[PDB]
Amino acid sequence: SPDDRYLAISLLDNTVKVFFLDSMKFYLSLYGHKLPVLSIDISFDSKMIITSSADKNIKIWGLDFGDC
Amino acid sequence: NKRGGVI
Amino acid sequence: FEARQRIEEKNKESSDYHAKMAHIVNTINTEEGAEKNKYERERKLR
Amino acid sequence: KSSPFGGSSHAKGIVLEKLGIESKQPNSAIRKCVRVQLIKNGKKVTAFVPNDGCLNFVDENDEVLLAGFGRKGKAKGDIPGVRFKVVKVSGVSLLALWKEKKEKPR
Amino acid sequence: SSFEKQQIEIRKQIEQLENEAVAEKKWSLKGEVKAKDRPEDALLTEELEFDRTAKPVPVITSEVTESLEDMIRRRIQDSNFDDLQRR
Amino acid sequence: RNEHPYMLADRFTDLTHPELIETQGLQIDRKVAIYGYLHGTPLPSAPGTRVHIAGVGDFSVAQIEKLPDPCPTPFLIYAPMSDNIGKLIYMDNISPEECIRRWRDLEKFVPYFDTFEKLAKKWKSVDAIKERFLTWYELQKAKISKQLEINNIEYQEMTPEQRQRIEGFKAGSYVRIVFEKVPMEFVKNFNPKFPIVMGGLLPTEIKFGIVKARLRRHRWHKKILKTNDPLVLSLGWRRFQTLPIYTTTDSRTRTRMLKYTPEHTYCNAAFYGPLCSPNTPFCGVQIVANSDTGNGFRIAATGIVEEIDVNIEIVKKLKLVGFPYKIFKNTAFIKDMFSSAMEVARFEGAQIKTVSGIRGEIKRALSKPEGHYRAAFEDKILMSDIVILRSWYPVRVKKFYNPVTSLLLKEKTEWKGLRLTGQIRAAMNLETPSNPDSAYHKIERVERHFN
Amino acid sequence: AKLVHDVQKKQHRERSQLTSRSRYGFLEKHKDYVKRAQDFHRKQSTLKV
Amino acid sequence: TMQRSSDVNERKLHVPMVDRTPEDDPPPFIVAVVGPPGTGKTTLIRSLVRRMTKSTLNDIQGPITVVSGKHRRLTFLE
Amino acid sequence: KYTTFQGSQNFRLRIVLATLSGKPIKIEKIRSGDLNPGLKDYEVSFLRLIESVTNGSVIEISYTGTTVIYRPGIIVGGASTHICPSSKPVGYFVEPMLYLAPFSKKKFSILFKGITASHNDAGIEAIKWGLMPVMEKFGVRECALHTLKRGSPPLGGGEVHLVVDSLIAQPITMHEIDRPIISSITGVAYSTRVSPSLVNRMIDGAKKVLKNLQCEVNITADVWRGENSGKSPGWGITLVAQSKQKGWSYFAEDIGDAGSIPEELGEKVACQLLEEISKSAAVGRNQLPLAIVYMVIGKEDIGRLRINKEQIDERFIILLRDIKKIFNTEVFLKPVDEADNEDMIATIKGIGFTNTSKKI
Ligand SMILES: Nc1nc2c(ncn2[C@@H]2O[C@H](COP(=O)(O)OP(=O)(O)OP(=O)(O)O)[C@@H](O)[C@H]2O)c(=O)[nH]1
Ligand SMILES: [Mg+2]
Repeated sequence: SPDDRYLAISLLDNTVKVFFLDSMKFYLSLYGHKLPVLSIDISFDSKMIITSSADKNIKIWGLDFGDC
Repeated sequence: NKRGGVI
Repeated sequence: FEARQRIEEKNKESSDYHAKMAHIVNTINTEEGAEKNKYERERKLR
Repeated sequence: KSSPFGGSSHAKGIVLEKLGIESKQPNSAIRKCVRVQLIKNGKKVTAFVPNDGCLNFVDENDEVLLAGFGRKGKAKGDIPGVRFKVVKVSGVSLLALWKEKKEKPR
Repeated sequence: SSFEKQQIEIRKQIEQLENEAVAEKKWSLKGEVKAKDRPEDALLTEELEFDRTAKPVPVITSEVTESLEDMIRRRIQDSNFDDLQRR
Repeated sequence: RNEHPYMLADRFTDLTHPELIETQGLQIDRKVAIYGYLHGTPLPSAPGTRVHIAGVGDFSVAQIEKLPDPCPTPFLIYAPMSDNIGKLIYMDNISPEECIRRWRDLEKFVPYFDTFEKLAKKWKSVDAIKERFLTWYELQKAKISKQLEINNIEYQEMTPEQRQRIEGFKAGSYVRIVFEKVPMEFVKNFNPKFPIVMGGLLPTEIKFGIVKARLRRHRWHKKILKTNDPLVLSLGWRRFQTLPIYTTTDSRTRTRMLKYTPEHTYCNAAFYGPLCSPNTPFCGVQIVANSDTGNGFRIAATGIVEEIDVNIEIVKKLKLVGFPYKIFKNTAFIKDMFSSAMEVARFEGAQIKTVSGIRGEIKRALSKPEGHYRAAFEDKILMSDIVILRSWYPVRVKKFYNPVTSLLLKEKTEWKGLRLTGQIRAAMNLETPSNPDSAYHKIERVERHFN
Repeated sequence: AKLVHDVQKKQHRERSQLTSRSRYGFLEKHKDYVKRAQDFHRKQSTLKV
Repeated sequence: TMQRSSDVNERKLHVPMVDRTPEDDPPPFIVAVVGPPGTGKTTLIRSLVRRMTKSTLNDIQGPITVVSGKHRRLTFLE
Repeated sequence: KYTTFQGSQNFRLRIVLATLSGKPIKIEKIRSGDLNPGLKDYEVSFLRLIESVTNGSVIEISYTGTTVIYRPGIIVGGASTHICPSSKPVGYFVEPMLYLAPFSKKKFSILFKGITASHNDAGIEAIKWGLMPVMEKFGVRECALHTLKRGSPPLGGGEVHLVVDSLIAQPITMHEIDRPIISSITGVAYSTRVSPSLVNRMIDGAKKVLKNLQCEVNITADVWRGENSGKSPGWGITLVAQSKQKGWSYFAEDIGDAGSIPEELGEKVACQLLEEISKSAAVGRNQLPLAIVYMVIGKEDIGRLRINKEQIDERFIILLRDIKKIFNTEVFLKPVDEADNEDMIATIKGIGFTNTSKKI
């Protein structure tokens, strides 16, 4: 995160784990692409990730609950 | 059917 | 407008009333006619 | 085994509530019915009171006396199931109440 | 006394509604009121109700025309309509 | 009498102050001790109970003091009027935090907890609560007797609550009561011949409202009972003259007003009055005095209370009758049931019927003959046929309520209230409001031919 | 009369024609109406045939 | 037989209610003397209290509480 | 001139006790020393709720909003709906009706709009599996509470529908003395309109702290799909200890707001459940006020009920003081005879009160 809140990690399992940097306590496992996510960005106040894969669609995800 | 009220 | 509203609520309450009381008379018909026929069944052999 | 309830011809029953208050058609077989608690068994059955005009004597928990009915035909509105008529309420005969000789005490 | 003024106000309402009872009826409690036995047009000011023969014409609203519009949207999207065929 | 705390009064004391009654000069509200013997349910020992004594109205108690009974028994005549934690809760001055701190916020529904981290340190192991985690007639008779014995057993406890402030003057104890606001005329005409009973009101019988009951003309009463015709009800404890109104659910669709009661069956009725429990019966009398007794039976109407509320709505029929003047085939022009274009514009679309029993519908206003308008029917109306518009005008009960208050009179009988309609008419020497066309006649059907 | 009284099944007298509208007398009731209407139906049916 | 018994044992059936009091201090049961006027009342009251306390009175009025037996009393009211 | 109160406290319970006893009430000084004083919006809506439920009840509010009068009337109920303000969820508006409810002329079908759950107030599975069973054992028979659609803070969109139609005369008198054995420990975990991983990692993270406990654990999952999810995303977890041998329940809750780990919230609710069963005996610390109101509003008997010592809090003191200054009923306290734990037993001579609204 740009305000070093937490880090998002993709997997080649079609998912992204949102994962704390202070605590690594596995905040979220947000998924739903069906072909591996291969770009991840985080909003400038750690509120909204933008995830994207080889399914040609980009998904804008609110971080308060991992919603879309 | 009602009689009361709030004032 | 008053005509349409009053005819609607009257049809709604009548369709409720018929089904509700026919429901209760049929359930109290069968849940005692069953044991009445079983009573005449057990009484017929004596 | 000698009767519809044990062996007795009559059994005191506690009236739960009047069945069929809200029937629109007067003198209808849903209207002239009432829930009654058999005491010597302790269970709830439903029973007739003839003449729904004199239904309104018996109201609620008034230890009525419960006799047999005996359908001697095939009446039209007559539902099956019930075979219990009410013969007294709280000690006094409700037939005598209907022809207004006696009085119901409370 | 307090009981005395109690009895005189009781006596007051006694008097007012005994003369109400013996006195003339309202027009609106007596049945069979013609036109000539009323206040002339008291009836708009009445809040009086009755029953009617048949449901009148449904006034066509924006919500009912858009409901049938989305109905025809669904139907002509799916092309599930019913025409005649040749022979 | 099994659900009401009642008491006959056998001894009476008008403990006012004589310098005070000489000071105001015969106007005071005489505070009175009533020395009596209570029966019924236990009397609630907190002073402030509504208690109705008969024939004056209901009061509230002010102080109550039980005495040793003057006519006791083996374990004899008596003729008066003749020859820690609990107090830590309930003491009022201190604050609940002081109560809990010397014993050791409720809009928030969840109970207050502490820091979750030390909670988890407490319940890392769970072994503390691990001990916790491992005929019908005589049936009801046994249940009620078991209730009575645990009642008496847990009444057998520490004295000052279960003997004078938590169970309340248990059953059958000679007590003294002090009322205030007793009017002077009770003491001024205190005849000891007439009894003075009293009974503690429930909370549900102090409020006034409208009671729906099911009446009956009493079977030895010689006269039918009119609507809006005053009679005195003996409902519960009170006796009051009120103005009943008799209704019938016409096939259980409505509650329409009658003019009298039926001759031999139960009919519904409504009246203003004090509230009471449902399923409670009452008698109801006509004229109670002794100047007007005759050889007539006095009890007028008996019956029980169906239910209660504060406002019922009852209607009555009224038939807007009209007259055709111009018929056609299957439609007609009708006249003077209405008077104005705005009236018929209100009543566009209403169903009507004829006295010949055929249906119809009032279609539209006629323009210039401002009363007259146009209606369509099943077939041809004759020129000699009155139309009918069934409608429901709502009537409402009158709020009249005199308790009889018999034992404040000068004479203690000859009580008067509202007289009956027939006798106020006879008193002001009027005549009954008859109607000449309303009277029936020996009708004469003639053999009507056809063309 | 099975379970009813004579005062339950007594009588209901019919009201007569008014005196205001008495020029065209004899208000006709439901039995008079059906007595007229079945005759009119008969005449219309034979006209149709 | 069972015939004369199985119909007469329903006299033991009722509505279950409660009677307000154990054997601690039952009250004087209120006994009322009602008749048409000019017969019975005061003389029957006098005779009953004379038998019940071996002592009559004169011009009795108001409710009078008189014992009757070692159990309980009662109360007379003309 | 009848019964008067100070302080903007305990307000729902004062109004429901006035409506039960039939006595009128003044309450003055509603947060008079405040920067924005007066009666709140949600409690004004609560009074309009009460006025829609009852009939003939009259209420005046101060123009300064710092006092409220209330003469009650009879309760009639009826099939209605109620929009609720977004300051306060539906548990706050359904909990006083949950014990005013079984006494009207008619049934109760009053469905509520708005937010389903919150932190401070009552969740809906909380209300169901922790306040239905105490009432079903007090004497009501058909009380039900369904969810048409859930909601979540702070956008809501939740629809909740209670019905009661066992209109009894009065509750029976409870006699519970022992320490009730727990027969099972169940619970449910719901998620409104987020991913379905949250529920399973709530359930396992909860049940890891009581897998060592011997008793049988059963937590049921429910996601909430589609339009029924409502208008805000959220999730929550409900734990209920069931005593089926006599039918009691304990319960503990939470919802998880933004920035909260579901594993940690699951074990947090399970540790608060352990907290409550430590502090509790035969009733929950939040099941307590409804229970003692029922035992004071039942029949003219002695109702006895056993509680452990830590139930007695400032809420208990203020509830007893309020119930005295409505209808002056002292509670006697029986210390149990085996007193290594000083367990009190509330015995109250109940009033012989009954509803007088029924069609009979
Ligand atoms: N013939 C006859 N007269 C009786 C009898 N008993 C009482 N009386 C008469 O009744 C008269 C009135 O006394 P009570 O009968 O006690 O009067 P009461 O019954 O109290 O009725 P009130 O005087 O109205 O209060 C007495 O003077 C007797 O003459 C009786 O048994 N036979
Ligand atoms: Mg005498």
